Amino acid sequence: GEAPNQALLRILKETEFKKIKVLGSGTVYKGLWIPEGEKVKIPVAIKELRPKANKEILDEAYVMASVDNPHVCRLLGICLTSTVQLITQLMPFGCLLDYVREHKDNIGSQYLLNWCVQIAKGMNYLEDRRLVHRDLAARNVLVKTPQHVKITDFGLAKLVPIKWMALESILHRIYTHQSDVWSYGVTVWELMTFGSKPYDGIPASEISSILEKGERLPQPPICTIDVYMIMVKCWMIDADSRPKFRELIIEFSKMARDPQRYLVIQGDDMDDVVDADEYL
Ligand SMILES: CC(C)(C)Cn1c(N)nc2ccc(-c3[nH]c(C(C)(C)C)nc3-c3ccc(F)cc3)nc21
Repeated sequence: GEAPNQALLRILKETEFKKIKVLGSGTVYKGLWIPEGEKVKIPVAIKELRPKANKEILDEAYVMASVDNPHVCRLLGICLTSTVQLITQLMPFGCLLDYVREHKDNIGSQYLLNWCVQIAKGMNYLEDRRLVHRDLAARNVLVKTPQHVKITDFGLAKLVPIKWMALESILHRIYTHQSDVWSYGVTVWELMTFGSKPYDGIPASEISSILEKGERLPQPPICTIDVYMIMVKCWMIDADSRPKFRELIIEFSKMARDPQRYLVIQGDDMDDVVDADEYL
């Protein structure tokens, strides 16, 4: 009744790509990928490890290779040199959490609402593929262009960050697609607050209890009650009361159609290069 995962895992020669710049510390690189004998150049992020966490990175690669959706990060390949190197599409504008901090005084309602739509789209795809993220958060969304974000970090993904977790996750390490909706709510509240830290200062030992008291994250200043309503439904203790990712797509799309009705915001060589999203 479960279908066979016929995703392909592509092994790359170290020959086939070049590092260019360090993006962070294993270690991730901006780099270019020339497929073998194809006359295309593909901007990539390359993660070469530096151990028995070799099991952890293969799980990520397994997951990343089995997804294909415009709002989830796909594996381009792996390279089994003396360390494991994973190759994936370069997300030029970094991670949405940093981006919303760096650009807050020029992010408008249309962008925020569209990010909410794209993230719900990605998350709904993971649901389709009977996949649970378990670590949805603003830090784990990357920005290809400002008009185009993708869900990432598939370490935790299955077929810790207490301040992002459904209550049933905090209590009984339970995890659903509805557990992910709760984290979707926190993520939106991150965006809606231009990168504020949830429950700032509250020690995470208390988080489980305050939520039992019925407390939740406050309504961000830019948020109409319509938007905040939606965030609050993602945080029902009754997980079947929370909204479905397909419904969040619909709701935020409705609003994206008239964004200023729903968010009130003061002031509304490189020759053969092909973007990964066009390399099939
Ligand atoms: C993080 C950044 C936004 C500042 C840099 N960055 C940009 N700009 N695009 C990116 C795309 C991917 C990654 C990336 N991050 C990680 C950590 C978080 C495990 C360290 N692993 C990978 C990676 C996963 C699979 C793979 F095949 C190749 C790389 N980083 C990217």
